[PDB]
Amino acid sequence: ATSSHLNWLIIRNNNAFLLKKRDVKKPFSTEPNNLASVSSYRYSGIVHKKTLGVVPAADKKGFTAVLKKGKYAQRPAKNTVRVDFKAGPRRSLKKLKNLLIGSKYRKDLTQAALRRASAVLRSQKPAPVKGKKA
Amino acid sequence: GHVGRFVIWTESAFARLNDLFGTWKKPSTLKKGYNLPQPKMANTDLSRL
Amino acid sequence: MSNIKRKKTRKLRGHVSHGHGRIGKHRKHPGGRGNAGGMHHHRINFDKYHPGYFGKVGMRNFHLRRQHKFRPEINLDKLWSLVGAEKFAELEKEKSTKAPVIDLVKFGYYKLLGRGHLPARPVIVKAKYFSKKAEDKIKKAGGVCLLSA
Amino acid sequence: ALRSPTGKNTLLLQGRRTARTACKHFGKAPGVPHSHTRPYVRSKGRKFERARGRRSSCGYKK
Amino acid sequence: GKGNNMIPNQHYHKWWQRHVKTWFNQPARKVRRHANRVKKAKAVFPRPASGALRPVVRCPTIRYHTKLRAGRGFTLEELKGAGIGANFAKTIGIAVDRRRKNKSLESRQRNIQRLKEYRSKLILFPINEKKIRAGESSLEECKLATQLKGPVLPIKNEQPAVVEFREVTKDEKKFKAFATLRKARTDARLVGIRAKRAKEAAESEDAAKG
Amino acid sequence: SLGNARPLVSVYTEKNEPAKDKNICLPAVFKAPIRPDVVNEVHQLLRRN
RNA sequence: ACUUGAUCUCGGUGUUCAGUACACACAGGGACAGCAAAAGCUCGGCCUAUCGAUCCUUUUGGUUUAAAGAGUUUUUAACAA
RNA sequence: ACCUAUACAUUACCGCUAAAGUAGAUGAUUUAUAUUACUUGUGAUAUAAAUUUUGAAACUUUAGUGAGUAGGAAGGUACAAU
RNA sequence: AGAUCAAGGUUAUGAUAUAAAUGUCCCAGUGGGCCACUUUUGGUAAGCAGAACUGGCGCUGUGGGAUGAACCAAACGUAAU
RNA sequence: UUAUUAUAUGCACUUGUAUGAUUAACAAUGCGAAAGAUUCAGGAUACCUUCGGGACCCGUCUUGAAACACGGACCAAGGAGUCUAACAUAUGUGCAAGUUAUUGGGAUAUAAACCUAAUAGCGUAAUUAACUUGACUAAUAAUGGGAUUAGUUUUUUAGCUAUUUAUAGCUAAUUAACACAAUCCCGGGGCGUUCUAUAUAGUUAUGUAUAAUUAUGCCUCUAACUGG
RNA sequence: UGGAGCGUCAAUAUUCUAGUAUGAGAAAUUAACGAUUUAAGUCCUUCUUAAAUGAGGCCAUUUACCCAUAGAGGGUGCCAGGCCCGUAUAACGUUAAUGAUUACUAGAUGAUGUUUCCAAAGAGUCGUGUUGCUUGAUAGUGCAGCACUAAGUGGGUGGUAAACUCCAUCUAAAACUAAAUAUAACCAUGAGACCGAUAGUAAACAAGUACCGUGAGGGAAAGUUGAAAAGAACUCUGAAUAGAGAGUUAAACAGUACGUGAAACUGCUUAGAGGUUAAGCCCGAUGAACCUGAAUAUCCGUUAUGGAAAAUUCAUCAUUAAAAUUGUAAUAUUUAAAUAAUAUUAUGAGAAUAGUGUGCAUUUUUUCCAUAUAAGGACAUUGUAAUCUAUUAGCAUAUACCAAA
Repeated sequence: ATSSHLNWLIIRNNNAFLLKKRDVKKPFSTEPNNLASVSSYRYSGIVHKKTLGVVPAADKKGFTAVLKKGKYAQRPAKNTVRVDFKAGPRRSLKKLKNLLIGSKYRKDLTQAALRRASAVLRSQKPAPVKGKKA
Repeated sequence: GHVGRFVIWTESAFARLNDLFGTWKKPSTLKKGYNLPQPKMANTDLSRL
Repeated sequence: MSNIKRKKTRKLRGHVSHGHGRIGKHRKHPGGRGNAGGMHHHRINFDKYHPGYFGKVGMRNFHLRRQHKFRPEINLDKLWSLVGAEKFAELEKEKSTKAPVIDLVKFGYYKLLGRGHLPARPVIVKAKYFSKKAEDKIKKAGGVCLLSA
Repeated sequence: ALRSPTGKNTLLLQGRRTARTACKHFGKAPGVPHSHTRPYVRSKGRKFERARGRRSSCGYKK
Repeated sequence: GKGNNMIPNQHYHKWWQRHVKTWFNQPARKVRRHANRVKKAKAVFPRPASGALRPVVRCPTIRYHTKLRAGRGFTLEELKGAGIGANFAKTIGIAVDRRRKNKSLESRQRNIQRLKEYRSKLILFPINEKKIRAGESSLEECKLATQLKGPVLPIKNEQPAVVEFREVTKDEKKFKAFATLRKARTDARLVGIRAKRAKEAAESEDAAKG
Repeated sequence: SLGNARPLVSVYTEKNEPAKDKNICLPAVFKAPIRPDVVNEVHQLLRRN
């Protein structure tokens, strides 16, 4: 059944993206909608429609393309694809995440979501710094 | 021993499972007496529960 | 064929005796290879735990055929899964169109015993034998038996 | 779970546990007449755990 | 052996890991047969796959007053009472076998209808092709009519369950049918002594004359 | 436990034809239990044959 | 003095100990009695010894079933002391 | 008066045994402020700000507690092929 | 002796419970032991044998009589005082 | 009378007392210096160098081995808890008075799987040596009754929070039901051995009375059934 | 599992059957097998720099260079569908194998019911006794040697012996038949939860050979230079195989133990050291020697204040373009209805992006520069100062108690 916890005990250890590395107790996965890499039961590949992804850029270094959840209008089994719609914030350094915190009204995932953004734009800032030292 | 390959059906095929495992209201057809099996937990939500 | 981390002796190496002792350890048979001597020195663990042994209860039944004692035994308490289950519902209206006919030889059941305690309906029933505690209670219940051909 | 988590007007029925026939192998020391406890048969008939110990004439009654 | 567990009854004395066949050719022993049977049934005709007639009923003892084994007998003395014609039926294919002497009149009848169940749909292919005396048909040739070659050859498939939801309903229910099973079965314990009651009765009055 | 509960799946041709008028139901086997104790196990102890 | 309880029968209980089996004692319930006027006493020596399990042989046994198609009759075969 | 023990006591720490707490986050929560109901003064509203994820096989917290061959179960790692 | 009403204090010695309560596997082992105090046979006797009631040694390191399985302190998670 | 104590401190503020295993202001010492690279602690990683205590050299039978008890020269590779057989128990997984294909064929790509029919295992219903007979008085009963009882229902009581003073929550009591599960006793019943009730009448049918296997009457010689 | 004949009952017959020539069929087809095809890049650039299959790519047709009824493999200077045979459907070809007809040869009329006449049947064997192996077989299973010696409505057989009454079912000692069953052989054939040269058959190879015992027979050891033999010319030295140079190769740190080269031994040089517990270690330091870990936006602030730059969904910004989300309303799939649930349909609010616009850089927005209170450190190792639970040492302010006076 298309049920959220049914997305979880079957993908508790049998995941094919979740590589644990003999040491850190059971963490790591590289799912495209992971965003904080353990498994909450929500930080993961599709939980049925509380999905979140923050993927940079794809066009370096301006944009921060972000999907959202493809909800009730869509089943969301495949769709005439409707699960993602990819809003992209741009044109700010330390303003636009407030637009991003305003973007959302299912408010549990939030603190981790921009926590990628406060370093991933830092991951794609550093060209007018780090430079010459002559 | 893992679930889920990406599976593609056809229309004459897809209208045989109702024969091959009947419905919640009936037994099936192409096997004698193979009823559609049971769940042990019939709502399986937790967040909306 | 085992999942052998579970199997007891893939953590036993290494203990330096492996599981069977360090004084009078695992010598290929101490016991007497088998059942010796049930009368002789294995006395105590053969009475108790196995009385009635060794001997002769007596009737030398020369070449039993297991057909003459076939008699598959059905009980009067079932009797109505024998008939259709919903067919009992129309017998409790009341309509006295019945006693019904219950063959047993066509079923695969032979002698009607009498655990039973049947309903109040009359039944015409056909068996290959009788049982006295049943047949009197059937006869109070308006139905009677008749021996099958 | 949607209806009565309190359990008001709720019945709780648990079946029998001497029910299974494989659970009468306990606990034998036959001298008592509180012995009563189903030895491990090979199979029924005659010359099966029925001469020496059980009945009268072959040594002793249990 | 240490405890209340199981008289060990196992027969591996004869150093019985000597001569054991391993059953590792189960399935190729299915795709020889199923390959040779369709070579043993491509050979004959649109004639079916077994296919003689197999008539016999009623398995022996009190284990079975019900079933009926599939037909190895065919009762020569039935045949003259059913329009045959033995060796003509043999090259028809009857499994005619000359050794069974079937004892019952309705069992005589049981194959008699089963004979006449066949022999009519049997299509009579001509020998001289003037087809004046065959004599059922030749226009029902199998290309025109049947050419079926279907396997199963039914043996009436053992019908009744049922249950017979039948009124009778009795009037003489004051008749204890159980006591028949107790009087007459005790009567079998007396048939020696009753004929010996018959010899002390029918011969006692002859001692009176002297 | 609803009999259909998701009863809209469309059928497409090779150009993926994103709507066609015949809309058959869902045959009530996608409500059946998805259970990884009997697919963990009865897979590999029947793989072995 | 007078009599056979050194009896038939059913199961429990005592000390041997694993709370086994044999054995021996002990209290009953039922019977049949035996002495004594009765109440009673008696299920062997005043109590602690004076003794044995299958297999069979063998009696005593109901007047007993089995011999597998059906008798009759003899034989063995079985249960119980 | 002193003397030394892996013993005794107290602070940390390890594992183990026991006890106990935590899941309506399309919320909860303060911090301010606009207002207000105004019930003096306590509350609801609105704005602004910030904190808020885990194999519930998780997590927090609490006490006690730890020798060991003969031997039994507990999770942990090597070397394999499928 | 049993069932069923009537009356009834605070439940009836101390001190605790590191938790109490039971049915299987008859579960792997083990069925050779040693010593001191008292109590003590056998022997003249012994670091010998033979025991009843404990504690200990085998299973046990340990601080102390230099030493020593038992003697007397104490029964052993890693650490500072 | 004489002593005494706490109660009669709101309003904001304060680096400020105490409280969440109640340790922390200050001062010194130093630039993560383009690359480069000094400073402070630590660090037997596995040596060597320098001293203080410790300390028998490893398996193993045995009460006891450092043994003046046996085996060990050194090293790399190889080596000893496996196979099936049926059972028992614990346990996982389906199913359920049912369960099982796995001997088989056919569907069809290959040692796979799929589909499948009668059986036939095992349970259902027991036995006594066997022939017999066959499991609670009833259209019902559950170790049939009893006490030990969780839980639910319920009697009313106060009671608390919400309180609309309803509606409920939680108390403890109390009333009743069912008494789950689980031990412990009492039953009754299938079966067998023991007497017994039978002094037996009865009973049903052969018989018997008649009509003609066939009809009805009854005595009941005959069977059979009934007594604890 | 039984007769023949007669009459009788019926059908009936230029006939059919089988054999071997025969050519079905203008050789038509089923195959058996070899056979025979290659289907399509060896494409343009890196690495190789010893070699490319790996590396980069290659219009569209929803991003294929190309093929696929061929993507299983093995040869190829490394991992390959298209480099090569192959493998894929299949064609080519030879042999049978399906005989329509023709001929010759061989035979045949029934079954059918009826009763007339004859229904003949296995001879040292059955079987009993009895001995001796042997059996599930027991007063007997069969198989045997010995003695016996059969009957004709009889002989066995019916799992307890013995007669005695019957019953049922079969007819002893004569003889043959393709099948479904067995296969460590021999012959051609594929297959995987097998071994990787102390494994696997005794042997991967000149293993039943070298070899010992006279004999019967016992039987080991030993596989793996690189892509190519390109196997090290010639010079020097010795009497030489050699050994230094010179080479050859990507490698000689791959040169007939010719890949990988350990472990025990140790030959060597540097480093230390020493008449000790005999060597060893273990505990904590120990110079020597290399090493490890070292850092960031305030006291009495994630403060005040001044400089620039870029810009603008943000202003007190307007519109417009959206798609959604949430929350209503409706419809369609429902187990009689609701509900739940998806699917489309619309409203609703606010947010939400893309685009334009007072001033749109006026007191905005976003990045850098500034002083001011302890102040550019904010960190590590350290000395204090006090606090806290344990804890020692060192003085004591006043009591109170008996007696002792």
